[PDB]
Amino acid sequence: LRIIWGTNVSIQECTTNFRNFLMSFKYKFRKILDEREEFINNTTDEELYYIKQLNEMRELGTSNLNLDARNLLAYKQTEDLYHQLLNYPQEVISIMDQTIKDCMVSLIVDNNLDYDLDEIETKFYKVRPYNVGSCKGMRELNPNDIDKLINLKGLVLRSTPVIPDMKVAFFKCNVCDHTMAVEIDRGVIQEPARCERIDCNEPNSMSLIHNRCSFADKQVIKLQETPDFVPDGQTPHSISLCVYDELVDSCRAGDRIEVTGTFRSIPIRANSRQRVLKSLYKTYVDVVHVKKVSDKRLDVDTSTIEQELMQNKVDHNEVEEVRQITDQDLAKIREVAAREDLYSLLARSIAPSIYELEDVKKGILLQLFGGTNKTFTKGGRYRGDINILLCGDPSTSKSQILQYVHKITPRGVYTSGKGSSAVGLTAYITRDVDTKQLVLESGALVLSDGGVCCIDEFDKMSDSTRSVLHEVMEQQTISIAKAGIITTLNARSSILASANPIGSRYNPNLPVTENIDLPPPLLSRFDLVYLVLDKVDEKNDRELAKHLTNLYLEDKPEHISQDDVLPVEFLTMYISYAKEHIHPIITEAAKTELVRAYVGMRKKRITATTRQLESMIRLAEAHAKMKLKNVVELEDVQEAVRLIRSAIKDYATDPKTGKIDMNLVQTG
Amino acid sequence: DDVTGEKVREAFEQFLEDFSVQSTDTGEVEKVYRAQIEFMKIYDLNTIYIDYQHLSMRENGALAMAISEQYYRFLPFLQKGLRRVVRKYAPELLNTSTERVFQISFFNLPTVHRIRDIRSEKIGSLLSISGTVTRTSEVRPELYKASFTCDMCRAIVDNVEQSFKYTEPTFCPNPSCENRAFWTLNVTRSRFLDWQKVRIQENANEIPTGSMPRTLDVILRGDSVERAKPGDRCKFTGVEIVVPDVTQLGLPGVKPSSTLSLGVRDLTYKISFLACHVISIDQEVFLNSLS
Amino acid sequence: ISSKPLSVRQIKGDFLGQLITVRGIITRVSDVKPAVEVIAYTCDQCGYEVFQEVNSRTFTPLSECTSEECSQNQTKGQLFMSTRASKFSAFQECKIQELSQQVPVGHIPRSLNIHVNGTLVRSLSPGDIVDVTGIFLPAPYTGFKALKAGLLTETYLEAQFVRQHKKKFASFSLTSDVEERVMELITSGDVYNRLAKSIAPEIY
Ligand SMILES: Nc1ncnc2c1ncn2[C@@H]1O[C@H](COP(=O)(O)OP(=O)(O)O)[C@@H](O)[C@H]1O
Ligand code: BEF
Ligand SMILES: [Mg+2]
Ligand SMILES: [Zn+2]
Ligand SMILES: [Zn+2]
Ligand SMILES: [Zn+2]
Repeated sequence: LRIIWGTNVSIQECTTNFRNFLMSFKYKFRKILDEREEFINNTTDEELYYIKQLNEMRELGTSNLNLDARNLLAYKQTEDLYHQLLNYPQEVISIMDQTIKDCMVSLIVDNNLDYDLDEIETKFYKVRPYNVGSCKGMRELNPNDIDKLINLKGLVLRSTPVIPDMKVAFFKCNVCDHTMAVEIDRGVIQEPARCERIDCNEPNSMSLIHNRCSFADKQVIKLQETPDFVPDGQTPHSISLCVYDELVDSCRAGDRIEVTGTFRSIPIRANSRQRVLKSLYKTYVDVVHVKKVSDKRLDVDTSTIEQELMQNKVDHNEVEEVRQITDQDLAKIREVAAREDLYSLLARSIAPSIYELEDVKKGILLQLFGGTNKTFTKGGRYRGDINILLCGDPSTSKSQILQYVHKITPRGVYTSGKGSSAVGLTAYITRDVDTKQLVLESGALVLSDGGVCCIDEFDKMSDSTRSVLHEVMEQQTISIAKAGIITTLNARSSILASANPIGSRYNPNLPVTENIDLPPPLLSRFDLVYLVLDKVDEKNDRELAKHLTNLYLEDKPEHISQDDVLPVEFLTMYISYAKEHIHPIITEAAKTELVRAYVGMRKKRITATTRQLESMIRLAEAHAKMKLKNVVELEDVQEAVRLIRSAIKDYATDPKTGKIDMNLVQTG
Repeated sequence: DDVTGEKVREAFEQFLEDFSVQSTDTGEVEKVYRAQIEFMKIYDLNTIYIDYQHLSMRENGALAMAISEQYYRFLPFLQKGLRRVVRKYAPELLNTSTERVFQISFFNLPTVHRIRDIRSEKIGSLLSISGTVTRTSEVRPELYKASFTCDMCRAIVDNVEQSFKYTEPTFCPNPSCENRAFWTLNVTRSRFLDWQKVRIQENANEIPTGSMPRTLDVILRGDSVERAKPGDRCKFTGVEIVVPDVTQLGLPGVKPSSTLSLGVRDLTYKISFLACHVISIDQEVFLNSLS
Repeated sequence: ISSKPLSVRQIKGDFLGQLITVRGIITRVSDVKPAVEVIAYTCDQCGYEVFQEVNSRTFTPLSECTSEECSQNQTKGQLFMSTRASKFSAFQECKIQELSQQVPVGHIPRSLNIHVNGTLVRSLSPGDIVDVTGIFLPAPYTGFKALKAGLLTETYLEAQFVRQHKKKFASFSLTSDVEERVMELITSGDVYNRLAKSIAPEIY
């Protein structure tokens, strides 16, 4: 009994059950629930999970406890707390906050720590649950699902500037100079007619002083839905997220996130009709937890958010911006790097379904790693992005490779030729429905900052649209000067492009340049240009057909590959760690090899320029990072040169004519 | 009344009055502040340069912390303290020849916070913000001290200082009125302050990855107006202030409100910045500037 | 009369208030949004829940607790809205359109608004050819006031039952009756060639 009216929540029972769950939670219970008995490790499953976590939380001083919903589900006695929290997030979350405060006080007191208890007493401990069920989509939320904790995930299109939120207002009777303090209750701060004390009683005695009042931070984030399942004929939707407190500025635009919050509906006011509300309520989603890091994708680049990390530390947002690396996982990384065929294994673990495109898969991996992001402290900078072009015959799996890269990369945008425009990329101006005032948004290139922008059907794209590519292509920034906006935007985006040679099929008769059909300025910027060729080879075609047919044997097939491939989670761990810790440097022998290769190359087919030298440098840097080395060696430069030679099929190309002999163009 | 405000005001007066430090190797121990009072009196200037480190060294920084954390309430107290200091020492420049509105422009603060780093907790505090000047307004007069003519018991009464919101005198030259019908301003007797609203962009180097340059509107008053150049990197020192916003009514989330007969006011605001010190980040002139 | 499906043009002002069936194509369907039927306010001073019915596109909140005590006693209770306690309903403003067969010679199709409410939401999608049966109710005029001459009424159709002319593929259940019609097709033999020749028999 004693339950809150309108809810099944009872404070005593909920507090007791949550305390029991906190004290007596073993991760082996979750592993049993998740059918992980084969994967159980009682070397760490028997220890108290949330007790140790709260000990760490006390030691560090963090004020936020990230609670997992399925953790509550697994423990039998607190199973009902799962449904109670899902249906009544507000009261239940407040109850959990109080329970965490009490249990933390008990833990500190029992261990008899010497430091004063009141110093840490005054601090609001907030619980941030997540992973509350499946996505369910968003258009399916009936109005009976108001104020229920839900799971949403999607791209972050735009974010509003921080908006102050008055919680405590300060009035002052001007004659009596008496300050006033009124709190907020459901969004209203009552105006007192008379004074709080008995000094004077007047009808209009006090005046509001806004600056004296207390303001909290609120930011509105526009998220675009990406549900797993979408009903037929439905365009992508858009829901307005609202964040508070430390979560302000946590999420940048273009971040594929997974947000948990409370569904909310609010009456809306008629235009210039004072205090008349439309019956149709407007729905928005609150925010309690944000899961930026995902194991299906690479981690966000540390270099791009390095400046924002200090501001986050100041805010203490406690959002997991970058996934942490476990020690045994680091040992596994080291042993995998110790493998002899590290290069082939990593290459083939990228897009496992694709068959016999090893040179292309390689280049993709070297792009995924990237060169050293050197910082010229005198002025200027060099970024280690590598751009790849795939001009090839039809049905060679190029679009599939682009799709896989787009899935893997943290912040990537897929684009296809005529579906793009110059203003469509970069940045533009638009009008929001809610503010009804002009704002600035981000195009595909800006949203691809710190990632890969998979540009499909390159050749079909207009010459006008391709013009803006040069700026971000060379110096990795875009500087727009248009109506109302004059600034520079850093778009450190590595462009991946797929194109069909003009004629849709490679012409052996015409040279490589004429088949590719791109201007020399744009063509030279591409570090690697892959001439994927579909040749009628009986053995290769038989093998490809056998692989594709074996893909059709069973409903949910495991991939049919002779050789073992890394898990995508482990590959993401490896790539993230290699990118963010290791920053290789060049050596004298590598320098001599680079100079010799550049000289020999520059001796019709495209003429190598200094951009070719920079591509060789960046490829050598990328290869150094792949092996986990902190320096690059001459064999890596030779490998980069070999990759450049193989991408354009230099061996099969005629030396001076530029035509390709079809007898020698055969591949594996 | 507030005891803490008056106590901090008199502590500021005392600290200014007894400010002492060695001046380099020459000039011995020079009361730089007290001497600069008459130095600026020579030209009858309107600015008093309060270097932060001076206020920070004394009282183990407690005075500086009090001023920075709650500048908005303390500022009138500091104005009264400065007037009293002028009264005690160097009273020859107080009159305009009513009284010159002396400007206390702080500078040499510890850190400069970016536009993106503006936070809702630090409003009402003192800080420095660095941005690019993109749009500037005209030098429009702003009503600071006003003269009001009472519709009833008609006369002219000045010294009804203007607040942030409109204010009119409840007391009348003829007390039998006690009515505030049509208190009318006049051009010749009201007092005004120079005003300017400058729009600033976030600097290119500090732009977050994959984000647009967030902008801000900065108010310039007094002798600091008409100092910035469009496209010139500048730093602004002052206090964060909130201004009413009529646009964010349809945004999601609950809204602040009041009840007093509905007696309800829709309460929304947007954060701006009131600035005091702004700086830009014949061959004889250039030679003179040259060391 | 409800049996006969009517084109949009035949929905005159005579049929207002009745139960009618309109046959046509669906062009625009809005998202499901919560519509207020009764809004619930909480007055903590007197501990009463007061419910204001809403029966229009707009409404107005309250300021004084209209319950017996606050209106009667000198106590003036402040009342606050409660979304969870209030009543909502899934609402969708669809828009049906006239078919090409129903349009007379030389005219162009005209549309009629449908207010789908309750559990019937998400039963209509754009491009569907349906016979929606509903109540032809009037609404107060919503256009410009100058064009108003008398108590003009805008009209809509509150949907009650939806019948799809062409059933969706994703909505197939092998119910015993569908099972029998289907196995009868199987027993016909040569289902592939019979189905192939079946489409467009007029083509040789
Ligand atoms: N070498 C290959 N390895 C794997 N799948 C391939 C290969 N070549 C063709 N395919 C398959 O054939 C189709 C062609 O891929 P797609 O990317 O659509 O072609 P395109 O290169 O013209 O864009 C895909 O379904 C792909 O899986
Ligand atoms: F025919 Be493919 F899309 F290059
Ligand atoms: Mg393709
Ligand atoms: Zn008073
Ligand atoms: Zn008067
Ligand atoms: Zn009441």
